[PDB]
Amino acid sequence: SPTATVAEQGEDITSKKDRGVLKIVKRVGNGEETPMIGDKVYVHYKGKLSNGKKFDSSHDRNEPFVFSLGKGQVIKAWDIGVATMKKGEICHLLCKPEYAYGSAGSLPKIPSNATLFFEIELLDFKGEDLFEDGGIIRRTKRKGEGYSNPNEGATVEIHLEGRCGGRMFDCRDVAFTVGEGEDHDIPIGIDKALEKMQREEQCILYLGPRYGFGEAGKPKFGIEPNAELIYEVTLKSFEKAKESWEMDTKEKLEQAAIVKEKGTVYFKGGKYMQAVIQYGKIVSWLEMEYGLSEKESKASESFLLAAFLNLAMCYLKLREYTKAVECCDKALGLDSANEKGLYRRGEAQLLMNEFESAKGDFEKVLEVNPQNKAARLQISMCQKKAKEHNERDRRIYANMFKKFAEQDA
Amino acid sequence: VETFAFQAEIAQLMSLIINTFYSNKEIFLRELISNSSDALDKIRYESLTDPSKLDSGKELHINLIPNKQDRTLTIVDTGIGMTKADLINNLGTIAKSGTKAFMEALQAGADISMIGQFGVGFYSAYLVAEKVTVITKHNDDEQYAWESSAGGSFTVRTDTGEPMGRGTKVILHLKEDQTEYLEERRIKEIVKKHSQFIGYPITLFVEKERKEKYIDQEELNKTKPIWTRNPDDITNEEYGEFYKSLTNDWEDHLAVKHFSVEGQLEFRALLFVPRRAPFDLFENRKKKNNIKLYVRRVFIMDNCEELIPEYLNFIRGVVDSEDLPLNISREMLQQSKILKVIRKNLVKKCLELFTELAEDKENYKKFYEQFSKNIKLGIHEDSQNRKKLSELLRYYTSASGDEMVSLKDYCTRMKENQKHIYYITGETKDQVANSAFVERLRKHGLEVIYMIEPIDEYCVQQLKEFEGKTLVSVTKEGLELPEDEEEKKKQEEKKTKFENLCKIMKDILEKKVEKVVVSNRLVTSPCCIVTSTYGWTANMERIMKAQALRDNSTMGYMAAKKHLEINPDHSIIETLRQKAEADKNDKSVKDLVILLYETALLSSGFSLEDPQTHANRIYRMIKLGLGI
Amino acid sequence: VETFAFQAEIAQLMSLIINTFYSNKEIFLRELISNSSDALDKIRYESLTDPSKLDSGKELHINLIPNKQDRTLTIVDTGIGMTKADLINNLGTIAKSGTKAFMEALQAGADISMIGQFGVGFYSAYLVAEKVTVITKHNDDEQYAWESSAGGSFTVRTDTGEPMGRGTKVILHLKEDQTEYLEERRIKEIVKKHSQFIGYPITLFVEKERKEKYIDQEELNKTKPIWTRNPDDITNEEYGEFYKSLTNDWEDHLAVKHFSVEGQLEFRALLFVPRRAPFDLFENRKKKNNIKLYVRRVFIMDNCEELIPEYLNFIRGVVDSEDLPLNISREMLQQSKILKVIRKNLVKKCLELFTELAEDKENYKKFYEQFSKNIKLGIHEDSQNRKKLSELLRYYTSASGDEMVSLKDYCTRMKENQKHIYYITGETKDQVANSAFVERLRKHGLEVIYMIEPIDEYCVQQLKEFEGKTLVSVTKEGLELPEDEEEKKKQEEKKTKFENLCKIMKDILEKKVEKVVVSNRLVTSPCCIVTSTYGWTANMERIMKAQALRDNSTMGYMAAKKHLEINPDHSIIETLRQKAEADKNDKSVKDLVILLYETALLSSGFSLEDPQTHANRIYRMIKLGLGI
Amino acid sequence: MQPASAKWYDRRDYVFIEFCVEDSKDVNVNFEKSKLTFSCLGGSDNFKHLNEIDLFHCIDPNDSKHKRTDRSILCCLRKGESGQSWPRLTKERAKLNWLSVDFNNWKDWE
Ligand SMILES: Nc1ncnc2c1ncn2[C@@H]1O[C@H](COP(=O)(O)OP(=O)(O)NP(=O)(O)O)[C@@H](O)[C@H]1O
Ligand SMILES: Nc1ncnc2c1ncn2[C@@H]1O[C@H](COP(=O)(O)OP(=O)(O)NP(=O)(O)O)[C@@H](O)[C@H]1O
Repeated sequence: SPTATVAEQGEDITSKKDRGVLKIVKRVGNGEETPMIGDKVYVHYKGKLSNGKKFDSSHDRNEPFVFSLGKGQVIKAWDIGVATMKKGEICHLLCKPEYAYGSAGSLPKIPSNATLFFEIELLDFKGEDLFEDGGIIRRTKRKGEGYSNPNEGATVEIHLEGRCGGRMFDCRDVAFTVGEGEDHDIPIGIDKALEKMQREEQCILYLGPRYGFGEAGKPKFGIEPNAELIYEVTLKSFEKAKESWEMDTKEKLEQAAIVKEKGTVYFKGGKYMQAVIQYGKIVSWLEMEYGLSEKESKASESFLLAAFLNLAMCYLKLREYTKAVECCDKALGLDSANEKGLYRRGEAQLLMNEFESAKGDFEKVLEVNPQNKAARLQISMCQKKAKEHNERDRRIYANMFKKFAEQDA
Repeated sequence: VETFAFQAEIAQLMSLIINTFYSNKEIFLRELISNSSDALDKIRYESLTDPSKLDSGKELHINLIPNKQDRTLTIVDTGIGMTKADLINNLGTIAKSGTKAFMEALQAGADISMIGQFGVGFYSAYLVAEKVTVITKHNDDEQYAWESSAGGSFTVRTDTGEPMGRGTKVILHLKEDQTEYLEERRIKEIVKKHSQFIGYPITLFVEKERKEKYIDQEELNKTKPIWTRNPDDITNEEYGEFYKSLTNDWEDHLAVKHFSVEGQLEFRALLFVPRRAPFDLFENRKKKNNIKLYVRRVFIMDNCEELIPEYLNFIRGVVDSEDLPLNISREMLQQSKILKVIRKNLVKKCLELFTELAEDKENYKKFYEQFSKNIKLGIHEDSQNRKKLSELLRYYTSASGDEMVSLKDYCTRMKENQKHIYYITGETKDQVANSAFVERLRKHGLEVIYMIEPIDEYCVQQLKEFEGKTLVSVTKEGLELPEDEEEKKKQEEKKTKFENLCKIMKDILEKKVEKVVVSNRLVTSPCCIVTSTYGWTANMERIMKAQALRDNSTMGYMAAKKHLEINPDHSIIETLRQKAEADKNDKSVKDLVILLYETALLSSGFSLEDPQTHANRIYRMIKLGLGI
Repeated sequence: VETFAFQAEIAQLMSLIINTFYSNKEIFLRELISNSSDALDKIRYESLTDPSKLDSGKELHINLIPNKQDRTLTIVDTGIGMTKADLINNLGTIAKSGTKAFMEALQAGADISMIGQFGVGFYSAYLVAEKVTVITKHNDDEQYAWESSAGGSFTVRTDTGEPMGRGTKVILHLKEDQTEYLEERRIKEIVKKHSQFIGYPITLFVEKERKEKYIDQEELNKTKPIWTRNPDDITNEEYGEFYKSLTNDWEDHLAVKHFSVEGQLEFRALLFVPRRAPFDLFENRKKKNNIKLYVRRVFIMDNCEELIPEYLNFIRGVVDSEDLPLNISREMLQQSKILKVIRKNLVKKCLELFTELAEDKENYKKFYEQFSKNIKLGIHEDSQNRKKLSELLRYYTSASGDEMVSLKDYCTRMKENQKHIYYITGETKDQVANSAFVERLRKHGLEVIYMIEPIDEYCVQQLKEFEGKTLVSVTKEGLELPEDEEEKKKQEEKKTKFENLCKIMKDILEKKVEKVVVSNRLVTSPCCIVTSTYGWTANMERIMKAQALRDNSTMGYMAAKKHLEINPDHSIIETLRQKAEADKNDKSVKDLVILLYETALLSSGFSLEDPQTHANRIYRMIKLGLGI
Repeated sequence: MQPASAKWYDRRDYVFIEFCVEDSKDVNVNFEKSKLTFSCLGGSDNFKHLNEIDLFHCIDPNDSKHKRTDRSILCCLRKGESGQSWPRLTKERAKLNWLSVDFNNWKDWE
């Protein structure tokens, strides 16, 4: 009776060391890591109860139950039982009343202050991708307090310990303005990850190369422009970058009038990711808005459009032409007849070699302004690209069925 | 000659009623609740012309009292009770029933209709009881206790105990192995299942708090049989509170049919379309159907596949009847020809429900998004209603803006030169809407119906015609387009100028196709695989090759013959003509023609007999594309 | 206290036995044949200890004699018959059983059994009869007639007609609309259905030849209930003749079990595996199973889904028992526990039958080529038996050729560094054997199990392991081949070399794959589409997308997480690396990477999200390749 | 004194009524175009029954009949129009408590 045995035996896996959740391990799993707050985690469960009845099972469907730690799924002892298992680990699991449901009970047959018991196997887990694009992974050691987070424009206090390709190089507290971090000894990935962090939250962050110390690097620590990094963060306290419920658009528009100029100075200074962070913070600040007057909404959409027109240029200079076109796609959502927004989209698509789509917006630049010489030149470049590509293909493929008929011997 | 009355061997006759009539012991509680519902109806009736009959008590109600420590279940009522004569008659005599004898005395204008008639139901108490005591008090006699272990005799005594005023108290001294009928969970289940529509409050006296000394659950029937009321008076809110009470659902109903049948059968029904399809609606082979049959508000049966056809199994509903024939167990209906006459009416009135739901388009979309499988399965299984069911179909079409239209909307838009409703089938709306077969239909401005579930391919086998227009697949041989004589002449000329190539390609592709032909159906694709008319389409074959329990032996002859069609104006095909007229046996023609066949199998929605031998052609084109 | 015996109201009690006990009238001929088989057993038993009991007649037989002129069905019986006192007792007293009284008067060692026990079966004659006469003579008494309309009375008198010798002649005067029970087709149905195994010759005497003055249909029961014999007495030709008699098949059974269960629930059974699978085996959703249940050689029920699980529905068989508790109509059992304990033994001995059949390879091939769907469906449903059913599985493999081999044979051939049983799934053996996924398995000399029927893709969800070896699909990610440390080092060096190409291809294929990865399962193909560990396989997704009556939103939640695997040794991929490194945006790399993906979906057994967008790439390459 | 308990059904040509009076005596039946009248003494006690049935549709007395048995009295009434369906036995919508459909021999013949 494994479910009866775990009532008084196993490793204490509780955060409180309270004996409320115990595991009897029958097969120790692979890896020394066990799941962290914000991980997606997959576990086989079969379950029984202090009234002698069945709980619920993922083993019976031949597919694991899926968990998100710190938010949980259904039982606090299952959240603890998940957070403390290695990959392919087999164990029996206890759940005392305070870790079950307390007084509340549960369906189908769980009474008030029940004890619950399980036979279990952990299958797999994945970290929190902060964007769903491999840019930053974050895994959390402790959940913090708050509904609003220090996005760009915030002043924050953090513990920050930093690693270059795994090599630790800095271990200290830093205070900074978010969305400026090379000027504060901080990577772009901390300026972005802090948009999702709470008070006294503790986490590990893996930062992709576009999330390093931008074009500046940190030569003091031996660190290159756009380096790939790993970090430990505690967010200790913050002056929050006010959300759309917390502050008006006018305050974010006066900050956008300063920040668009700073972005332009960073762009003309060759610091294209610092410019992306200026235009891109205006894009965060104004696209979150609601409940505006028509004049406030026109100002909000105008400073979005101007930020998307300069994000387009920065991402063109970065050769991130997909991000240039994702900005022009929204400049043309704010005004479908904006001349620079039609043009820049044509450039991003033509530099991406999709000339049929590029002429498809330069020809609209010539509806808005027939005198735009650049749209005329870039339409000719779309046709030069089309003709050269099809002639190249003809130079490659021509007579291949004769070549194959000749080669077959 | 000598003449004799029949006798009965009471010792064996009682043993039959206990051991052999009733297959589930739990029904004893429905029998003692039905006896109390009869006893309440008798006094409720007799009081209508004499209010003083209720002087002895006015609350008409039932109470259940499971006393665990005395191993006893009590069932009590404030019904009419029994005189000493009525005890020694109606409980002393097997197959005697005071309920029947009462109803035979009434005029036709009486509002009453009682459950009992067999004179057996009380004895079912001995399914669970070692011994039964019936305490009783009529108005016109003293309080008495009747008691027996069913052992061939019973005793009647004047009762000196607790005065009841007027009513009955059946005390069941349960068997040691039948103590589960003392558990309030079990009692709730049995009462809620068998009897929740009894017209009088059934109160269950549970347990001490943790303090309330003995908490009573006020009404196990905390509901009403609303179907007994006039359908013109009931509002949609009342139907909704009932639908939730009936089903334990939290959501409302989508549509409801409420009606009566008047004739040799008399019955009433509520039929509800639920807001959502159950997640298991076709998977749950155990819960086959969702109609419950009641007689006089007492439950008879539910999971009867005879009550409605399988395609309507989504309908949650109640049937209730005054005079149907019940089996001795009352666990089932007797005359199975009645289920046919119920089924004909339930189905007829469901297709009226959907026909009136189809006037309320905004709700009809909420219906069809979930029960289109049921309507289409109806077109498959039900040949009588197939006409009506076809007008319930909605489909996407080439002339519909990502919206679903009926075959009658298609008939409203058809060009007068058509005599057919053109349809296509495949795995997704984008796969069929981009597909090679519609190219000419789109050029002529002809509407194409898209049918894109695996169930659509079963539906169209039966749905051969609508409104005298032939439902014709665009994926089958010899598509009749409404051409003009100029185009018909061009097709005869194009069949003439390509017939050499058609022979050359048929020689290269032999047994992989039945034939190769010039196409009146393509514009911009060079070629496509269609099939012969008498067999499974490209879509049907892929569906049948995925039915896990289907016999392979039919697939070997129902799989239709692949015909390659050739576009006469595609530049690949005119070049392939110039190649084929130069050399019939050219290795470049041989490998190109089999590549066009494999590309046409994929574009037409077949699988390849071997994908790897096709991939090895594209990987050779890619070796050139890279410059290897 | 006043004590009373219980009584019965005969006029109502008789009306229950007529109206409410029996739902189908046709049983009246089962009852009157059974009462005759009991009368024949009674006189046979009295003859064993004193042969002079047969001096009034030595033949033991039942004759049905329809008479369309008099409208009567007669049933003659040369059994013991009844004295005047036995007519008045056993036909006159409802629920008195002269059979039960005789059976209890015997010594417990008596080698006999009798069908009657309830004492009501005779009254079922009044289902069809307007009036009944019973003419009878005993050895110890004169010839009498008993007669009644079931009018609450009956008449007995000394008949002095033509002499019976000894036995019974029931004459049923049928009602004005019950005359179908005189039709010889009707009688042949009812007797072959209900009473085919009665231990005495049931002869039918009908109309005339048109020549004998009647058609002497010399038997209705030419067969004998062979299951009552010992399994050592019977040869396979006798079981074969019985299987044809039971089923009207023209082939012998393939294999047979003959049981002898002892304990509380004592029963015998014959289970026959057919020579071939029924044409409608899984398609006839009305015929749940082909088992008939008998009590004392009289039919109780067929088609009861509780007797055996639907994966064994193909087994044609008889179950017979002395002691089961019958419902009052005799058409079902009282207790579901009896069906559980029957079914446990039926299933437990079927898996022994297949286990004994699997030693006889040539008969096992004849079984498995037809019933493999049933074993594989068994492993999906039957959680208790997977440990035994999986030893019955037989499959093609990459080292058996066109032979079928068991998982025990795979585990005989495994290399000592395997911990896994490698398997693959797809539409045909040649599609899977020549697939991309198997290439390095085939190079390492590792055997792959080929799984081909759509039912295998259900089976392997449940069949996770065999003999401690994990079954792993070669279409899924993370294929742990046994490989050397030098090969593990080279694989990580190749993952290092190709990390740019993998990232660049994922950006071109974005949302069409979850990953791009360098891999070890390939050798000669450039790439393949591999599913994640906990998704559907490519084959499973094709099967689920074709189940017409499943909610696609509700099942589609686990549709495949596609990974593109890359072969690092392929000249396409090595060249494509150089091009992707040189310019990430190169239109040649953007076109050829999507063409490698769309080719890899096909070689990996998916369908394309749109075949027309793919076919247009091929037609563009054909145009360029011809210079168009 | 009181109507006898009766079971009833039809066919294309006939409406059938069985009065369930076991060992019945002095049985009398009168057929008229729009009405049936039945009376008898009960076999257990000589209680006098009387049923008057003002019929749902016309009948033919010249082809209608009755029969007495030791179990019951059966009346066969010839429909005035063959193929008339009868939804009830009487011209009125009266719920006659002693009367019900005989589902041992009812069939939807129509
Ligand atoms: N609680 C009660 N109050 C008054 N009369 C009762 C009660 N219980 C039983 N009876 C009487 O007992 C008779 C026989 O009861 P019972 O054996 O339950 O069969 P039945 O209800 O009459 N008919 P059925 O339920 O179809 O078997 C009833 O008809 C009443 O006359
Ligand atoms: N043909 C017969 N020959 C001799 N005895 C008969 C015959 N038919 C009936 N009996 C007697 O009548 C008794 C009662 O018959 P019956 O009412 O049919 O019930 P049963 O056969 O005894 N038991 P069951 O079949 O379970 O209902 C039998 O047990 C015999 O004693």
